[PDB]
Amino acid sequence: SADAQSFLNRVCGVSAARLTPCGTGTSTDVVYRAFDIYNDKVAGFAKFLKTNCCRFQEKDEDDNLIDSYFVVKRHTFSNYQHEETIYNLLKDCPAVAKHDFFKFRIDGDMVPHISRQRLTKYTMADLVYALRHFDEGNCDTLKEILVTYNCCDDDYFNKKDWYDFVENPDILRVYANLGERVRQALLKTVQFCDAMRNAGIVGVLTLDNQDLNGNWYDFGDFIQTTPGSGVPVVDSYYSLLMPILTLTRALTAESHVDTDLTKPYIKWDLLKYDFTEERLKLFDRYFKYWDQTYHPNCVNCLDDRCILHCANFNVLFSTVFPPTSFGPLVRKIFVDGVPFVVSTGYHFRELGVVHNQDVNLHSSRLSFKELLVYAADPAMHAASGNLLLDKRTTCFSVAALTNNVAFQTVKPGNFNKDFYDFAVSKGFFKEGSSVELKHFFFAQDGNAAISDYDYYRYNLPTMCDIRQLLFVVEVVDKYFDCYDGGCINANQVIVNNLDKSAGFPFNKWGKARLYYDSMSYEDQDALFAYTKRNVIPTITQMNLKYAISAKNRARTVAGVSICSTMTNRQFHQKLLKSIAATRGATVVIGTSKFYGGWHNMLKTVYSDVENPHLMGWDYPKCDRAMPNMLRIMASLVLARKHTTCCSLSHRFYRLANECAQVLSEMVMCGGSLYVKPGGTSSGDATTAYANSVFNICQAVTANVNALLSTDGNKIADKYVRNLQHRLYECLYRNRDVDTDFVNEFYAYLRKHFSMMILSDDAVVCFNSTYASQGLVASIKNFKSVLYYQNNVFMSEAKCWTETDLTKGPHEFCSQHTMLVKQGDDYVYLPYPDPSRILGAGCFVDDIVKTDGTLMIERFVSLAIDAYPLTKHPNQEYADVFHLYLQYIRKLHDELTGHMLDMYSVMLTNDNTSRYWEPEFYEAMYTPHT
Amino acid sequence: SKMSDVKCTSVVLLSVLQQLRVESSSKLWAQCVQLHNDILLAKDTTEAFEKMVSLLSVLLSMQGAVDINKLCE
Amino acid sequence: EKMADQAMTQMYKQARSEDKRAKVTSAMQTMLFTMLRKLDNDALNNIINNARDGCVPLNIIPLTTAAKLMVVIPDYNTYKNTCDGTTFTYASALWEIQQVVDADSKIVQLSEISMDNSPNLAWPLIVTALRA
Amino acid sequence: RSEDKRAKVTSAMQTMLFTMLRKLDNDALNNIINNARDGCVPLNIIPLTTAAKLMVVIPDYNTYKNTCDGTTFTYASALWEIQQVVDADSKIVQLSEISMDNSPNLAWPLIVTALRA
RNA sequence: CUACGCGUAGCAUG
RNA sequence: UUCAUGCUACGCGUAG
Ligand SMILES: Cc1ncnc2c1c(I)cn2[C@@H]1O[C@H](COP(=O)(O)OP(=O)(O)OP(=O)(O)O)[C@@H](O)[C@@H]1F
Ligand SMILES: [Mg+2]
Ligand SMILES: [Mg+2]
Ligand SMILES: [Mg+2]
Repeated sequence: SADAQSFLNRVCGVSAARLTPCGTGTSTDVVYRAFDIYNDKVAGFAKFLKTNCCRFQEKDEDDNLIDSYFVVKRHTFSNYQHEETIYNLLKDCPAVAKHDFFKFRIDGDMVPHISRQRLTKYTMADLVYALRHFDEGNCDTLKEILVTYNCCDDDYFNKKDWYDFVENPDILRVYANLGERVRQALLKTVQFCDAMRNAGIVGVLTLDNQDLNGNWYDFGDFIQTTPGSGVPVVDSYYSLLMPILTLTRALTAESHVDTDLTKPYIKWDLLKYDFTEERLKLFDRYFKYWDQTYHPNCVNCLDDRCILHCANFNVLFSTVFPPTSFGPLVRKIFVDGVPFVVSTGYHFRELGVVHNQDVNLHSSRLSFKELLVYAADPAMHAASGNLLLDKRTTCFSVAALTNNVAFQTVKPGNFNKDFYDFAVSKGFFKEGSSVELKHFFFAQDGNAAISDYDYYRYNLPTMCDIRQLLFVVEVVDKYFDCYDGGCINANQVIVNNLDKSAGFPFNKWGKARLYYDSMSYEDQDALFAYTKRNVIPTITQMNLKYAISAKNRARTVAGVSICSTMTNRQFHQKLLKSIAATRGATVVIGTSKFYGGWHNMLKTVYSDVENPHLMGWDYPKCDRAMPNMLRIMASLVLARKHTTCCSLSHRFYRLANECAQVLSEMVMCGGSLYVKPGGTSSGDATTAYANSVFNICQAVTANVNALLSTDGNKIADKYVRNLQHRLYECLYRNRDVDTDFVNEFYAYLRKHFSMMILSDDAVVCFNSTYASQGLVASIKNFKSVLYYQNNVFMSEAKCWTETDLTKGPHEFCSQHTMLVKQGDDYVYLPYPDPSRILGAGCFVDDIVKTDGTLMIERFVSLAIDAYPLTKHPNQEYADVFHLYLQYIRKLHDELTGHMLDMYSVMLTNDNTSRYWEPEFYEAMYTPHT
Repeated sequence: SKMSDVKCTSVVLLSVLQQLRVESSSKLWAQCVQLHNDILLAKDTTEAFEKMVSLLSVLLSMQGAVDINKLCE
Repeated sequence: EKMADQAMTQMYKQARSEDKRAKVTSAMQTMLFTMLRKLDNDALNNIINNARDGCVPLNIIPLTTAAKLMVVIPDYNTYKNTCDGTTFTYASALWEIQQVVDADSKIVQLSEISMDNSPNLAWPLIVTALRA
Repeated sequence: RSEDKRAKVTSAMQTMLFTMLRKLDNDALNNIINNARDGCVPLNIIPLTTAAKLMVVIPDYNTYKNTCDGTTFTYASALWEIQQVVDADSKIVQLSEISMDNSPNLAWPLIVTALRA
């Protein structure tokens, strides 16, 4: 056709470029670019059809195809005059892709074209969408982006698990090759925002109008004002691009001299801690027109939402500053002449520079409170201890406290032979039988403790999307409104297990009983008020756990020091004992599975969901790879109860105490301190509850992403269309908490995505018609949000979907379920994996519980946990409970025989007649008690 | 089974080796737990028995530890 | 009668705890070789009987198609039991001999091993071999 | 009985703090305290610049050639001379029996110990 | 006779 | 050899 070859000539124009007609000679329907729009038809960040573009493609010398396209928009002349009016006022800025405006007779009409110059194949929103709505099968746009910008060759993608972060952590390097591309795009955004400020034009800046070279193009939705007074609305832009700024590490070039990637690293002054001036310099370079007040040090913050806001920027900005700057801040104080060096500060990567304020220079005496604060401090231990260069980990070591490195080995399990003989005599473990020992005590070598410490390399700096996090923190706190929390005084703290180890260095002198009994209540209250005014850093003696597993991986327990537990208990135990005693909520920590409790759990999840399926998931490396932002977000949600008992600076120093004692912390892994890049200590007070708030945050973020991933044109319902529209309003356009809409979205997710969370493992009961349309979260939305926020890949294998409600959760808390009958009522019974129960019987951690006849209450508790197997259709499973029943029979037989052979016959025999009778084990699941 | 009692035999074998202070040699104990943790994660029988042969030989290299002359009867 | 019940059961618990703690080593080794004789594998009973009459390996028995295995041979009747020519029947796989080192650490050849040289040989024999 | 337990743990904490103050250097540490423009110094730079000695735990021979080569190596912009090399069994390893050939015979990891020169 | 708190032990879950 | 939850088993205090 002459028309297409003449149009291909005219779009070239002044700038000479050989072109190939990508698409067809008319306007080209694109293959699903992602957009960020808000107008009166749709709202959200979804994939749409760009139908008005006429995309071309440049040809260089010797006819190669380049990453340089001419997006040619056909739009109306009433927009075209406005387009040229704005572009003639942004023409000198180098962050505007050129535009080449004309009109041309496609059908004899002089239809106006916007024949833009040298845009990439994709826009920033395609990159943000592909890395953010990541689907393991459908990721062709992410592959084209990583290939065309030399981040990895195309044969990188034939690798097994190329996309995963847990396996193949070279994908972090592959993504980081986009880091200068993203940073150059941020500089172009600031050039564009400066130029559109100085031209005085007003409009929202969306990701989709920015290519990968940086150059902004689209000049509709702009209104002209007086020059010097214009403002660009970059809340949706920077908010939606925030997970990519640490996924691709766009500020590693800021850690070079002159910020040039060829030049060496900045030799920072190794004593310089207070990077506040450079933090403000970074924020004025990159996030310039981000019009909410950023505080570098988060001590200057105005409420919890401002702490999340400013800590989100410090997570990005602290990847530049050297890791020998963070951690505690020590000052050589003097006590009665002899010079201590204790920590009077902390430079958090997130909460800025936090100085103490009850710092005592020239102390004369030290009370017990001050000795705990000074001994729990890593200051002495890293000052007196000698330097360590640990090449075993990538995690930054600091010191070493012994003259040699201690190696920790996990023993094998003391194999109970008597139960295994009784299991093969009663006919188990035959050929091809479906109940075989899959659970063992897997023994470990010497370097297992440090090789399991090193799984904090899965953790990363994660800059969360801050408008999503500042809305889902309100929806998560709407899930926690049924509880009552607050500070309790030292006499109100209930400690259940006093005889547990109190962390380093306090386990060199006794158990936690020693410190709760040595301190008076006034000392504990004064220590808690010290932490109300001062950050104290602590040590977690990260030891190995010796437990049954079905995998050979060692399990570590991060036993925090008692200055963290005895203050986190006073700060948090009212909310924790309220979550552990509120039945029928979303969070089911504390709800017993017995006594018909599992059935009431399941009928609470099933609360009036319209087309109810089920869905579970599991977080790959939840404790190791949880971001810093989501753990401080969970500490804030657990600290939103302190609206009366605390001030606001009290809440910040108690947040910074929790962050310096749990999140980013000096951790002792075998006689040598390391810094921990984040995650959760499992010896934390709020380790099942902040995990639970993290879990609700991932679920609500999956629902927010899923409701904005849908078209909105393609939703036949209009209530959820006008709930999507106010979701994008309350997310990226309103600052404060729109509490009517937070109540509506909470009522929406209690209707259609009803949930159940005992801390890491979750069962929802989602309205499957809406998730077929996308109006709640499927598994693909959890996979995408786990990828861009939690920085792991959650496979489709470890996530299930039980279609019929009547078979219940496939697994919740590693308990399968069934639907069986007692007393003319179909109740739900939770049954474990049968290999787990036989492995617990056959393998004992001590030798004293092998033939010392302590086994009675052991196998009684295993049979209480293994009663619902007897209602299973598989008789092979159902024989497990009778195996334990006859084994308790044989145990009581040999017990009475040996007690007759020793002294005399037993008389109180009817106390044990209930033990080998299933009256005792059925009554543990009848809901009357 | 054969699988079940070779797994339980590897468990009690490494308990015997850890009783005889093979923890003190880091390389020999790393080999012992590699053999043991490959027994217990085994779905085949013959490769479990050949690694059992290897691990029991690591026991039998210690001459003065277990008096095998009097213990077989 | 009532109080003495809990007294005698706590003393019985302490007695059975110390009873299992005391013979923690010898009973575990008898129990190990009990279930080894219960396994009845020919490779396992091969290794147990060779370590019975003295033929004891000096390292780990390998799994590679070719790797090194050091093993003590005490005398010559065991050598007739395990060596037929240039082979070494051991752990139910054929081991190809490559050198023999005697007690004073000299390389001893296969050809001089017979009845007449056996009182002149410095026993034991530290041989080494490769898997077939 | 409780106050005696309180007294013994006060005495033990005071003892370990006073021993670990007389263990830390007071010349390089006082130099970097007085070098600090506000007297406040990050904790994870205190042992990097005022260490009495360095411990490098080396997992394999490749990281041994890359870091602790020879008898004197450089880490943390300072010259460290290898005072000792100890293997994972807490046994001495002299520098001559660490090679590419002997690396399958060493009980890895190796805990080298180096004083500051 | 019954339930509720306390202490110890044990088991399971996260 | 941690934190939090639930349930057993074993001895106490309170009330009906
Ligand atoms: C405080 C605490 N004290 C002791 N144990 C803890 C915790 C916490 I918080 C988690 N756990 C452990 O979690 C295991 C199952 O989860 P699991 O081992 O599979 O975690 P994971 O490795 O990240 O999951 P992947 O296998 O997919 O990688 C299970 O023993 C145990 F619950
Ligand atoms: Mg595990
Ligand atoms: Mg998983
Ligand atoms: Mg797993």
